[PDB]
Amino acid sequence: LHKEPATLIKAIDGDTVKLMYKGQPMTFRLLLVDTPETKVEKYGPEASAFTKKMQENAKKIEVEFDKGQRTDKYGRGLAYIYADGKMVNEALVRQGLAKVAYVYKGNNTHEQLLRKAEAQAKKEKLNIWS
Repeated sequence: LHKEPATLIKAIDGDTVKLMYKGQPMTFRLLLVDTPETKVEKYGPEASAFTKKMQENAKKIEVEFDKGQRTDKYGRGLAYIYADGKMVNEALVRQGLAKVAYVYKGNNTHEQLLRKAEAQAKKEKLNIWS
């Protein structure tokens, strides 16, 4: 898997963000995470603000596709997003603002990493695990 540059256009929700990738606007859905929905579930606005702040304040945004299918049925890209080297998917789970989702079409390179982060957020009874 390799990282590619992208530019933030607009954060839409805790699990979805619009990015300029290879010159064209595109909607990305964060791989392996399930965040409370804003469109409004409990912690939804917290998750949304977290994702937004983390990406708006970064110097560099990179996208990393996994080895499985790259887009869902709605046309959104399926990827791990990094903000200044830190993976947003992982930060959300670690902070207890998302649960790890079921592996989708072979996209599970970081499932264990995220699983570990979630167990810890759980032990700490953070946010969602409150």
